[PDB]
Amino acid sequence: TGLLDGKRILVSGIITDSSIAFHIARVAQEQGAQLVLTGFDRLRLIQRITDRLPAKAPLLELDVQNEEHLASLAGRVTEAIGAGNKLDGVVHSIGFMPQTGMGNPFFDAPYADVSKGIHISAYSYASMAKALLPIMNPGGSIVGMDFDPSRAMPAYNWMTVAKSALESVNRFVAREAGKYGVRSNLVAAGPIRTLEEAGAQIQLLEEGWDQRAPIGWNMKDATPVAKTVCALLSDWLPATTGDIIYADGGAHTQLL
Amino acid sequence: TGLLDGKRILVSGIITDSSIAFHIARVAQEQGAQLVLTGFDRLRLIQRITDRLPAKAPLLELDVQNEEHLASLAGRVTEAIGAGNKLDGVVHSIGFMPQTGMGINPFFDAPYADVSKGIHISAYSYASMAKALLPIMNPGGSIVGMDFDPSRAMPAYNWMTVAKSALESVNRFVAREAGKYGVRSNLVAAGPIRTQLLEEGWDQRAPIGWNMKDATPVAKTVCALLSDWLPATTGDIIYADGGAHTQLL
Amino acid sequence: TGLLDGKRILVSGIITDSSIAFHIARVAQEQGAQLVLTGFDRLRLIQRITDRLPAKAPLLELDVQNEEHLASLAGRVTEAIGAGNKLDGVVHSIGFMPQTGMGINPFFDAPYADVSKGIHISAYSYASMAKALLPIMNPGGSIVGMDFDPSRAMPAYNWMTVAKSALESVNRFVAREAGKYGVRSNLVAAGPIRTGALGEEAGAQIQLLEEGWDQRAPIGWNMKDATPVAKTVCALLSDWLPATTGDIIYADGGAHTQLL
Amino acid sequence: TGLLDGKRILVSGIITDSSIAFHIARVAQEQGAQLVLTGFDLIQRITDRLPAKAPLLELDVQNEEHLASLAGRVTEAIGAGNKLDGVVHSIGFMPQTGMGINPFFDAPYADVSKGIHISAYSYASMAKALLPIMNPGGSIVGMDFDPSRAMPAYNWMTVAKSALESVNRFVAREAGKYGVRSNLVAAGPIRTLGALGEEAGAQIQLLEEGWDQRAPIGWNMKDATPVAKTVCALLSDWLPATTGDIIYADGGAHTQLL
Ligand SMILES: NC(=O)c1ccc[n+]([C@@H]2O[C@H](COP(=O)([O-])OP(=O)(O)OC[C@H]3O[C@@H](n4cnc5c(N)ncnc54)[C@H](O)[C@@H]3O)[C@@H](O)[C@H]2O)c1
Ligand SMILES: NC(=O)c1ccc[n+]([C@@H]2O[C@H](COP(=O)([O-])OP(=O)(O)OC[C@H]3O[C@@H](n4cnc5c(N)ncnc54)[C@H](O)[C@@H]3O)[C@@H](O)[C@H]2O)c1
Ligand SMILES: NC(=O)c1ccc[n+]([C@@H]2O[C@H](COP(=O)([O-])OP(=O)(O)OC[C@H]3O[C@@H](n4cnc5c(N)ncnc54)[C@H](O)[C@@H]3O)[C@@H](O)[C@H]2O)c1
Ligand SMILES: NC(=O)c1ccc[n+]([C@@H]2O[C@H](COP(=O)([O-])OP(=O)(O)OC[C@H]3O[C@@H](n4cnc5c(N)ncnc54)[C@H](O)[C@@H]3O)[C@@H](O)[C@H]2O)c1
Ligand SMILES: CC(=O)/N=c1/[nH]c2ccccc2s1
Ligand SMILES: CC(=O)/N=c1/[nH]c2ccccc2s1
Ligand SMILES: CC(=O)/N=c1/[nH]c2ccccc2s1
Ligand SMILES: CC(=O)/N=c1/[nH]c2ccccc2s1
Repeated sequence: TGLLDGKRILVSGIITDSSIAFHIARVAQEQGAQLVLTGFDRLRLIQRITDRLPAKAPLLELDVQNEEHLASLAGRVTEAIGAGNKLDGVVHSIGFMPQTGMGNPFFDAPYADVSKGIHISAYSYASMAKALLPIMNPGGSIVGMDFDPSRAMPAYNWMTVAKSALESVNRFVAREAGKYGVRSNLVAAGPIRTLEEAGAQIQLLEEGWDQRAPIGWNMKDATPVAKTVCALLSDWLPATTGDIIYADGGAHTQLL
Repeated sequence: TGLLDGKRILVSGIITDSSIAFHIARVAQEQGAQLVLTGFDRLRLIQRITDRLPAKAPLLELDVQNEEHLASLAGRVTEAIGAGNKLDGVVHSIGFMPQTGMGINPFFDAPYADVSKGIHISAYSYASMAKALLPIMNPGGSIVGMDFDPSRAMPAYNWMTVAKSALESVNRFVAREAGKYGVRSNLVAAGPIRTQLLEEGWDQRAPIGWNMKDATPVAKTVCALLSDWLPATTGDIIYADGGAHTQLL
Repeated sequence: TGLLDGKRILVSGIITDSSIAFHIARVAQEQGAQLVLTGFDRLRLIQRITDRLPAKAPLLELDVQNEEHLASLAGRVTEAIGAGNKLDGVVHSIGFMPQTGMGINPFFDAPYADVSKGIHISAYSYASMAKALLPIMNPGGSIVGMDFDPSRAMPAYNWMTVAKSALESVNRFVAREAGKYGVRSNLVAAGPIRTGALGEEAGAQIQLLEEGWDQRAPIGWNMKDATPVAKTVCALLSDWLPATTGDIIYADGGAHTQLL
Repeated sequence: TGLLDGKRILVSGIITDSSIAFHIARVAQEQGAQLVLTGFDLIQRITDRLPAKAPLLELDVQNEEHLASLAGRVTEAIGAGNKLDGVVHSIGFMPQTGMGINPFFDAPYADVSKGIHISAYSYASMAKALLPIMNPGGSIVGMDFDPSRAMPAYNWMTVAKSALESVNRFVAREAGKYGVRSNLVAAGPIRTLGALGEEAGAQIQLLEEGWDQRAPIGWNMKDATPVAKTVCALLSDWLPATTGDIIYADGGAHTQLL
């Protein structure tokens, strides 16, 4: 008798057992969900990782920059879950920014690199919704992973810019998803350890988080973020869409 | 299994069966919560409303402007739930602004005495209730208040909107205090509920629609925050408004 | 040849020559404005202070909790600036919270009577002053209030933060009313301005809060100096921000736009 | 004795005399500024209508060579030994696939990427090129329209503005090292130069009429001067402690729900 009993949910973005999506998938299965997983590039390695999840689930290839993968996705999912069945949830846990746009001077990042990062990190949220909405049930939920980009910070640079774009994309996706009786929301997480001046500033930034968070923040524990995503995939936030839920220990609500 | 199974939760704010608190109480009981209810002024009237709930629940008097009521509250709750038990949740569903501060009356014509009463009941009392109840709350617990988005001005709601702006600020400070107990504090910002142009704009703006006759989605959202499923959220606002606030038109 | 040449502007909130309002008044006068000043309670002291401004200006008594002061204000201003003349600007630089609601006292230990007084003076009075003065303001005019960013909680500032959240909301409603007169209403959110007394623990918290500002501000923040804030207020009083109302302008070195 | 007296200011984004940049340039010259203009497309014919002569430099923000040579070309135009006190970014672009009647989901990424390059990334590109020739106390200003909420039609241009707002906050960090401010002006809709059809035309007219209705001081979409003046305020010394920020020149519309 789980929070997600009988729900069919697609989860993208597992690459390691530290991946936020791995914990999302773990909690979702513990709560009764039937999953379809998608992975990028390193499929044999990803299969080895997903073997560590509590239940078996099909793994499909999805490169969000690959138009052919996106064109075939719905059919591939339907084959996996069975004709006449549809998805109740979709989790987007995908991000990438080349090193030039992260860690290197903000100004030295070439647009080619920034563009690739925006494609994967922001545009693909719309891509995946476009592909999947036709196979989603009413009452369904699309959830994307965010971090709060309302203020600039050292190091994350163009990735922050990409999250700013993602939040805007989410609001437009919500308009489209509404036509299908589907919600679209983002979870804005605090820092999670999922793997020199960049490192020093990130350190201060991460140390700041636990001190600002009124309930604390454990950057080694993805479970609170995973549980938040499962809340959004459930029937218990039925009037929330186009929105951002902060799973960050309350840090963004506190100056110090 | 219920979402709130075994949880002891205090719910304020029931005055009618259209009250948002009534629907919160109903859904919470359906999900296995054991409730303590608080009401203001018309306690016999409120008792008859609470008879409509699926399960029996003790009713305690609480006028949030009454310091003696606040002083005795934890002790009266402990009597209601049993010595050695604590609360897992507190729901603040309390608000009031005199007619001089809402409606047809010009914004400028509300006397400060009326505004101050409104702010006392609608904003400061979120802090008062947390002060009274945190000493009898369990770690992992949750305080939830009812809000509406006050980030932009609108016709009519005038000083009540100002009171909600205050309440949002108050919630952020309550989160700091509640955190010391391992307790979360959050507000649910609801769309309009019948408990007109402004109101019908809502369903138009909301990507998933908005039914102002239906409090259940708001009640479910409150229960989500009372549950263990949003453990990293505090000092925050969850919008149960059909997404209306994310859309311009 | 000043930014505010010919403008008649009322400036409230001077108590010392470190008051933000003192610097607003100074800059405004340097820029050709003709001022009327309002002061609370210690008018003799305030007269000695306003003797240090670049020009002589009339001083009117205004306790914003005194309804009779508010009822008579427009009349008294009109006497000060001449029959047939109206104001082009109004500066609200008034705030107050008792020590029970701001400082070392725990957030939960502020009684409502104290919080209510603070909200009266710090937030409600922005509406009060707008109500009293809009009938004697020219089209194109400007009402500016002082704010600090209350969107996140912080140590010490406690109920004054709550009062500022209320003020920001009040400002948006004042903008609706002021618009009828062709008048703008805006707030300037300033960084902290110096205008062991709280002990070492709270003293340390506040110093870290203050120093964090200068570190976050991309252009730095000088907490000794109200001039940049005074200039920002004068920008809002001028004709150069003519399509901005109900709004907040941050004069904080950009601190609020940066996380670390 | 003007607001920008003696200031040397680069203004990009003039294509017609209804361009917001044309109005910014006009007001800036009226206020005593010495301009250098940049354009990319007959533009000299348009810039000839400004009240004073200004050198006009080619700058395609997608062209890396134009960016790499920009500072040197500006220095030659303003004279060795002189630096810029201001820079205005008034540049935006989104293909019709990403903005207008085309469904949100039907914009290919190549089109969206081009739009984000020109509309968002180029704010950083220009700052990079020009900061080394800016005076302390200088000001960089870019044009925005409030993207905090989704709206019909504007679609991926809204996304590009959301990205621009984030870029501005990062440019502020870099610019501060030079004692330079970086801010955006978020304008309400301006009637620059039934093309979209009956249905989407009516949606847009509702979107525009609601703006004047929400604005407590009203909103005249035919008049860019209030926006031009706001830009000049930011270029002036009168907002010396504002950076990484957004100033709304929208009649107050964004502060009101109805
Ligand atoms: N770790 C954090 O601190 C943190 C905080 C907030 C938000 N997030 C967000 O959570 C999400 C997951 O990050 P994570 O921390 O688990 O890192 P991760 O590296 O485990 O996951 C990122 C995933 O993106 C996938 N990906 C990259 N390019 C792709 C492509 N072209 N097609 C399909 N998939 C692609 C990767 O394969 C990987 O599985 C990201 O959106 C990230 O920005 C992370
Ligand atoms: N109805 C809506 O459209 C709507 C939308 C968003 C938020 N809210 C909020 O939800 C909450 C509940 O409102 P509702 O719409 O259910 O209306 P309601 O009238 O049913 O509830 C208001 C409650 O506040 C209580 N109250 C008033 N003064 C009190 C005092 N001194 N001490 C203790 N309790 C007192 C009343 O007795 C009543 O039970 C309020 O905060 C309201 O602002 C309502
Ligand atoms: N100092 C800062 O760091 C800072 C930062 C941001 C905003 N502000 C705001 O700027 C404004 C001015 O504060 P300040 O720092 O110049 O302090 P201040 O003490 O110099 O000025 C506050 C003024 O409020 C007046 N006042 C108090 N009660 C009053 C009443 N009943 N009627 C009329 N006037 C009354 C006082 O007499 C005083 O002149 C306040 O709103 C304050 O919150 C200050
Ligand atoms: N309603 C409005 O018109 C409105 C409202 C708010 C903000 N804005 C913003 O104001 C700015 C100016 O827009 P406008 O309405 O004056 O339109 P406009 O078409 O006159 O100006 C757009 C400019 O961008 C320039 N441009 C396009 N691609 C370029 C490239 N590769 N390199 C260099 N320049 C390039 C064009 O030449 C043109 O001068 C834009 O950023 C726009 O988004 C416009
Ligand atoms: C060069 C590189 O690995 N860049 C990354 N960018 C992101 C962004 C989000 C999550 C993981 C990653 S890994
Ligand atoms: C005069 C009056 O009934 N005022 C109210 N104010 C509120 C505020 C919130 C909920 C119910 C109410 S009833
Ligand atoms: C007890 C006390 O002096 N409180 C204050 N509160 C404020 C608030 C704003 C400006 C000055 C002050 S002095
Ligand atoms: C005309 C067109 O296809 N695209 C444009 N996009 C923008 C965006 C901003 C300003 C002008 C324009 S013209």
